[PDB]
Amino acid sequence: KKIFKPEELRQALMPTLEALYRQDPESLPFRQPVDPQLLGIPDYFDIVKNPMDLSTIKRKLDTGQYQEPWQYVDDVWLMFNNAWLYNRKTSRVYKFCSKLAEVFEQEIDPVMQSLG
Ligand SMILES: COc1cc(C(C)=O)ccc1N
Repeated sequence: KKIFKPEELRQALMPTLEALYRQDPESLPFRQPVDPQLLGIPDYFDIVKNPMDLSTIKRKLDTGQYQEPWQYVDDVWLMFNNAWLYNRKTSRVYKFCSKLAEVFEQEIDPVMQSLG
């Protein structure tokens, strides 16, 4: 069972996260946590039980919170699935989510092969 050093796991996975952040405009609604109070959407946490966003993923990747690569992958998919569950299919958020998911799959596949 391969053990992962925290800084090596971060270096391996960081380019996949940077690829998401580089999408403009598609990363913009994902760069900060959904704040239902600021946005006036009190139903949000009734639907999204486990919020996730790029800034939280980055913080976790920077602070040794992912012991194995699949935990990072799970958080990326959680972010996407939250947005695809809460938002209209033709909404900006949903369409932007789909672009990020396209980019992510391209980026994570060879990385996971090299890790393993
Ligand atoms: C309230 O609409 C939003 C929903 C979302 C997500 C990610 O679901 C993000 C930013 C918004 N402004």
